[PDB]
Amino acid sequence: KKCWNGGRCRKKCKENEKPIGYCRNGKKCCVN
Repeated sequence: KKCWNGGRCRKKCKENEKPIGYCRNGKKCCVN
């Protein structure tokens, strides 16, 4: 369930990161 374009998984999107994909307990893949 790894993210894309080097993004990460969080209920929020890292500094200036766009919400994408899906992840556990609500957390999604925010692709930077």
